Amino acid sequence: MAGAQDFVPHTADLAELAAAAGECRGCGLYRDATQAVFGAGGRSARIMMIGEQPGDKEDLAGLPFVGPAGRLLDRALEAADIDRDALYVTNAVKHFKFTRAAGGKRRIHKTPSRTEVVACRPWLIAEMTSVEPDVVVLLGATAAKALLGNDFRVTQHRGEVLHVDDVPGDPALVATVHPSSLLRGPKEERESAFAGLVDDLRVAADV
Ligand SMILES: O=c1cc[nH]c(=O)[nH]1
Ligand code: SF4
Repeated sequence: MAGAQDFVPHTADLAELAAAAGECRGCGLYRDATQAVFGAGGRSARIMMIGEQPGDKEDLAGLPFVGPAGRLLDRALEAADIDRDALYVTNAVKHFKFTRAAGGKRRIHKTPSRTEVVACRPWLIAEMTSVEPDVVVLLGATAAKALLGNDFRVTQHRGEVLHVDDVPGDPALVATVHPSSLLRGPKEERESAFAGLVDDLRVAADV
C-alpha cells in the first residue's frame, strides 16, 4: 500500500504538514473522526514523543495528549524536570479510531491495525524530517512497533537506549509504557509503573 504517502507535501514546515494531514485519506480512519490531530511543539525540539492516536478529548481539541492520559504524562514530565513546551509531541496514527458502547461516558478508542500504522507512518517520517530530534520517546506498544517492528515488546526493553538505521537522523529511541496504562489498576502497580515512566523519561533527557 501507498498509504498516506500521496497526501504528504514536499515541505518541512509543520503548519503546512498539519494542514495537509487534514486532507489525508491514506486509510479509512479520516471518515468517522472529527479532524486529523497533528503534533504540537516546534522544530527546535530535541525530544520527540509519539503516542498511539488521538483519543476522545484530542479528536475535538485538535491537540495531542489533552485528556487523562495527557495529565498523567504531564505529572511524569514534571517529575522528570522536562518542560512540555520544549518537546514535539505527536502520535503514530493521526485520526481517532473508535466506537461507542451503550451507557458509555465517552468514545472508546480501538487499536489501529498494523496496516493503519504503516499507512500513517509517512506523516511520522515527515515530522521527524522536519524536527530532526536527538531522541524519540515511544509511548506504548503501537508507537514503539511503528519504528522498531511489529514484533517489538515494549515491556522487555524498558529504559534501554535503542537505535535503528531505518529512522531519520539516527536519533536514539526510548520505548516506554503508555501513560493511559497507568490510569487504572492496583495502587502499588500504578505507582511502580509511574516511577519507571519517570526513569525512562530521564534516560531520554540525558542522551
Ligand atoms: O494524544 C494522545 C492521547 C491519548 N492517547 C494517545 O496515544 N495519544
Ligand atoms: S489516520 Fe493517518 S493515514 Fe489514515 S487517514 Fe488519518 S492521517 Fe491519513
